[PDB]
Amino acid sequence: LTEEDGVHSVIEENIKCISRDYVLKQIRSLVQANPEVAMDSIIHMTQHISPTQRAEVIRI
Amino acid sequence: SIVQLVQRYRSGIRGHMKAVVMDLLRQYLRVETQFQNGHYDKCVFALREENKSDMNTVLNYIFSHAQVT
Repeated sequence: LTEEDGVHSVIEENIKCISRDYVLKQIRSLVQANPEVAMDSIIHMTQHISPTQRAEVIRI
Repeated sequence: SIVQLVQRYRSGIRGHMKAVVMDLLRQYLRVETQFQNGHYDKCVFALREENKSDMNTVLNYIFSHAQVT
């Protein structure tokens, strides 16, 4: 509690990880109700490391 | 025993496969940071004094740092 913006413990990484993990499942979950959004989402979804990321889908 | 099953595996194979190798590297590190902090001779007396009471553990200590290079 006391050291704000300090060094985090092992579980602290985990707690962010569940939070990070949980957001990730939602997009996966979100497409399940509405899979048509998947494809169009990709152009928008790719804005990160985009050329490598487009390549990975082609390999698979 | 069950919380220990998850303790092998709570952060997945992945945090742990990190953690374990991460620990042993820090094991090397702790030993070898006290080992060299100035020069070998004066420092070995600082090594001598952290665990004065017993010396069986010391033999592995002295033995470990011989092949640093």
